[PDB]
Amino acid sequence: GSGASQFFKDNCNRTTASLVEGVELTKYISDINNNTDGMYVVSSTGGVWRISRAKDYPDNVMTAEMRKIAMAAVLSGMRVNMCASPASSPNVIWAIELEAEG
Amino acid sequence: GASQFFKDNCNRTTASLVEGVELTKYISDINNNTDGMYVVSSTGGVWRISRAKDYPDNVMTAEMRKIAMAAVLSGMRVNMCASPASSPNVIWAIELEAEGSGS
Amino acid sequence: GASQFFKDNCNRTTASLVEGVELTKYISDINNNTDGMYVVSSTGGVWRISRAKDYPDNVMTAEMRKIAMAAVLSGMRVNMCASPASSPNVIWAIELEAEGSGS
Amino acid sequence: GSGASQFFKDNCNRTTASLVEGVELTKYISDINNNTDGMYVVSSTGGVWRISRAKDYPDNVMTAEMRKIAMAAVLSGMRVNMCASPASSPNVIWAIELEAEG
Amino acid sequence: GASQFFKDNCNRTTASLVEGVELTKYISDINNNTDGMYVVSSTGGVWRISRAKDYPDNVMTAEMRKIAMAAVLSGMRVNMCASPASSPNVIWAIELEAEGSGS
Repeated sequence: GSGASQFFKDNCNRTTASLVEGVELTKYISDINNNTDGMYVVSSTGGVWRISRAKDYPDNVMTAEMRKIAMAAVLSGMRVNMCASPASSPNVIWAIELEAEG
Repeated sequence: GASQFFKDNCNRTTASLVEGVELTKYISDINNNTDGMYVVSSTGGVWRISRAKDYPDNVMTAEMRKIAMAAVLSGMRVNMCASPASSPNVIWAIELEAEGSGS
Repeated sequence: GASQFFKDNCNRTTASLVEGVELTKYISDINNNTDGMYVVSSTGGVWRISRAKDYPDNVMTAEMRKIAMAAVLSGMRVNMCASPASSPNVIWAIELEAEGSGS
Repeated sequence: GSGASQFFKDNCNRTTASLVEGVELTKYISDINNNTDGMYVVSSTGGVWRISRAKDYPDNVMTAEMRKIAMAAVLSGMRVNMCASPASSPNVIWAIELEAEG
Repeated sequence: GASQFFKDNCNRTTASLVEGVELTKYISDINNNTDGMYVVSSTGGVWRISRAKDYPDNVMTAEMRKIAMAAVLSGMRVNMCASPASSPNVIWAIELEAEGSGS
C-alpha cells in the first residue's frame, strides 16, 4: 500500500533520526578495509546507508535481522522504510521495515 | 485455520489465539525505547516477537524470526498465540501455514 | 521415497519410519508447558523436532529445523525417523527429498 | 563449468581424497541416532556422503558452508563437485564446489 | 557498475576494483593445504573470501559468504575490491547488485 506503518513512523518521530519511506535497495556491500569497515546499502537513486551493528544481546539479534532485511530487499525488489541518523556520512540505519505492501 | 494442537497449546496460557493473519511488514528497531523485532498485519495489527538469550528458547525465538520473515516475503498466513496485556502484543507462539493448505 | 541408507539407519532403532510426508505447518512455541519446535503434516500428524545444546548435535538439530522450514515453504517431501515413546513423536532423523526425485 | 574448476581439481588431486564431478544431490539428511549421528547427502545414483564437521575456528565456518552448499544443491538441483575421502564409509566430504549449470 | 561509494572505498586501499563479475562456483574446502572459502567466476577467476573470528569483522565476513552464495545461486553480479598480495586474490570488500538494476 506504500508508506511506512504508523507504528514505524511513530517510533521514528520520537527520535532524532529521519524517516525514509519506500526505498528500493539495489546494492548490498560488505567491507573489512580498516577505514571503511562495515555493512552498507545503496538505493536506486544513489542514497548510501550504513547498517547498525552490536555484539551484545539483544541488539546483536536486531542488527542481524537488519542485514537479512537489507539482503532480502536487494534480492527481491521489495521496498523498505528506514529510520536513519543524519549525524554521519553515510547515514546510519537505526530501524528498518521490510514491506510486502504498506 | 490453526492446528488443533496449536490451539490447545495456546489455551493452556493467558494468551489469545489470532488466526489467519497476513503479515505485511517486518521491523527491526534498535531505538532506545522501541528496541525489538516487530511485525505488522495487513490490517495494521502490531506484534513484538519474543526474544530469549539462552538455550533452549534462543532456538525457538530465532525460528519465530525466520517464520515472520518468510510470512512477509511470501504472503503466507500465520496463526499466533499472543499476550493481550502488552502493547504491542507479544508473540509467545507462531504457526506458519504452507501456501494452499487449510486456513 | 526414503534412501535405503535412511531406511536402514531408522531400522537400527526403536523408532518409526515415516515416508513421503508433506509438512504444511511449522510451529515455534516458548510457552513453558509446550516449549519447542514442531511440524504438522497434511494428514494432521504432529512431530517435535529434537534439540541439543552441545556440539555436535547442535549442528544436526539446526539442520532439522532448516529442512522443516524448507519443506513447509516449498512443498518438498520428507522422510522421518520418529520415536513413539512420547506424543508428539520426537524426530531423531529427517531426510529432505529434491522435487521430482522419485517418491 | 562443464566440470569442476581446474582450481578445485588441482586442490583435490594433491590429497588422498578422490574427485567426484557433476553430482546431483537428491537427499539431505540430519541424524542424531547414536551410531549414525551426522549430516549426509545422497546422490541420484544412490551414493551417500557424510559432511565434515568442526567445532573450532576456522573450520566451523567452512563446514557450516558445506551444509549450506549441500541443502542449496538439493533445493535447486545445481550440481556439485566433491573431494571425498574413502577412509570411511560413507565417504567424508573434505571439499565441495557448488556450480551453476553450463 | 560499482557504486561510486564502493569505488572510492576501494581507491583508498592497495587492492584493485573488479567490476561486473559473474560468479559461477562456490567452494568450501577443509583440506589441510587449501583450507578456505573460494568463489570462481565465469571466466575462471578465483578469489578467497576473507574470514575473521571476532567482532565486528565476523559479521562482515559472514555477509561476504552470504553475498557469494546468493550470486552463484541467482546469477546476480558482484563488484569486488580484491588484494593481489596473496594467491588466490583475497576479497576485502564486495558489492551485490540487484537483478535488473543494471551495471
